[PDB]
Amino acid sequence: HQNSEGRGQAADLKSTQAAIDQINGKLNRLIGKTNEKFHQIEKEFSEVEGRIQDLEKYVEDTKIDLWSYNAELLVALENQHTIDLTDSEMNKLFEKTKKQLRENAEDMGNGCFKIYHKCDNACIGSIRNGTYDHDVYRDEALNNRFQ
Amino acid sequence: RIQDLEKYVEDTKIDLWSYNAELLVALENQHTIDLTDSEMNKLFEKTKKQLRENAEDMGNGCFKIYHKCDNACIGSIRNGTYDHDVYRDEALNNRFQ
Amino acid sequence: NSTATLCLGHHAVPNGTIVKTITNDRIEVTNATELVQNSSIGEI
Amino acid sequence: NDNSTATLCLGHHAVPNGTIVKTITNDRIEVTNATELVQNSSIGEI
Ligand SMILES: *[C@@H]1O[C@H](CO)[C@@H](O[C@@H]2O[C@H](CO)[C@@H](O[C@@H]3O[C@H](CO)[C@@H](O)[C@H](O)[C@@H]3O)[C@H](O)[C@H]2NC(C)=O)[C@H](O)[C@H]1NC(C)=O
Ligand SMILES: *[C@@H]1O[C@H](CO)[C@@H](O[C@@H]2O[C@H](CO)[C@@H](O[C@@H]3O[C@H](CO)[C@@H](O)[C@H](O)[C@@H]3O)[C@H](O)[C@H]2NC(C)=O)[C@H](O)[C@H]1NC(C)=O
Ligand SMILES: *[C@@H]1O[C@H](CO)[C@@H](O[C@@H]2O[C@H](CO)[C@@H](O)[C@H](O)[C@H]2NC(C)=O)[C@H](O)[C@H]1NC(C)=O
Ligand SMILES: *[C@@H]1O[C@H](CO)[C@@H](O)[C@H](O)[C@H]1NC(C)=O
Repeated sequence: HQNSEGRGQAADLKSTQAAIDQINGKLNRLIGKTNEKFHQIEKEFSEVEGRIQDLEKYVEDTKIDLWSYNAELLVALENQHTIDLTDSEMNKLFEKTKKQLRENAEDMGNGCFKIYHKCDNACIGSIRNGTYDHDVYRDEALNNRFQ
Repeated sequence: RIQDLEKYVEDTKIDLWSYNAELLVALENQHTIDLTDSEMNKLFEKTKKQLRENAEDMGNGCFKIYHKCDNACIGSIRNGTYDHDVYRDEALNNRFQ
Repeated sequence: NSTATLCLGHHAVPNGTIVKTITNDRIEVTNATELVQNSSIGEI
Repeated sequence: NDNSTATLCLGHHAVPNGTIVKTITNDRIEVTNATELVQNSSIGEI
């Protein structure tokens, strides 16, 4: 923010934590998923056996392909969701702020609000902490809006 | 040898189907959740764009209609026939003072 | 100078059911159906 | 800024040297940080 009292910036733990909470946890679906597999068929061969070896190769091969595709699709999906998740959590933060300001400001379009009254660092905290009552500054702000 | 392979087949099949199953449920659920929320989040927009400038978003998912609204206008919004222009002068004067 | 408030909302139920999605493993929904046949009849 | 106004911006995190990942839309997109899901290497002993 930039008001008459000067400049400054501070984080919002409430929404940021909601982003980490969904990532750390989406990992827990993927990190420890490993499942045991004991004594499968031999995927490697020394001599040439013909029909049986052709099948034993065709099995372990076609298994690998399907899992590789399944893997690629899973990453590309969890990525597209991870990108969309993070964007939404801040895009929510913008709306949560806008609904708080009521008529006392305007969307500049640069991802910033132009608050149309004298705001100290005190009122900035009431926005951040979430206690901003628009009704007091409403009369004060509306006159600045129209000129 | 044969029994080892015949087992390795039907097993590897089951694993691949189960992953496909788990992934399918978790996707159609996450899509179902987003769907139901969006369909209602749309109705709010349908109402706000219908009310024009005769109200304000209170933030709690309710509109504060800044004019006298009888049971007629409530049904007119219910219908989709709410004309903003009639109440505008009445409401617009109340918002700004 | 009389006002009126119009609010919007959605369905809700007391005892729901939990399902698993991409974001979270536990989430309560209104209504859900089972996709796995875990039992059978005793005869063919 | 005029002492009768006030300017409030909100934003998100960023980092200098990030990493490229693949999604559905695009093959290249830079994210803040990421981990590799494929164990490409191993130890020399059993
Ligand atoms: C919102 O939509 C509803 C649904 O159509 C409208 O209700 C309808 O209102 C009309 C006019 O009042 C009703 O017709 C009238 O019936 C009375 C019966 O006493 C009759 O005396 C009149 O000559 C006329 O025929 C109509 O019955 C009623 N809907 C139904 C299903 O019966 C309502 O008018 C709409 N909102 C507004 C603000 O108009
Ligand atoms: C909650 O979700 C379940 C699952 O979708 C709903 O159960 C389904 O309900 C419908 C209608 O109540 C059932 O259709 C009926 O099927 C019977 C026999 O199959 C048939 O005789 C009827 O004429 C009608 O077609 C459906 O079978 C049933 N189950 C499934 C798996 O779809 C339930 O209705 C939902 N509850 C609410 C309140 O939405
Ligand atoms: C990217 O950031 C994450 C944190 O969200 C890192 O995850 C680390 O490793 C495990 C989780 O898998 C935990 O010890 C912590 O959550 C993280 N620790 C630290 C020190 O970051 C992940 O390692 C990071 N990736 C890179 C390449 O730095
Ligand atoms: C908490 O909110 C109060 C107003 O209710 C504010 O004065 C205070 O600065 C806030 N504290 C923070 C943001 O740490």
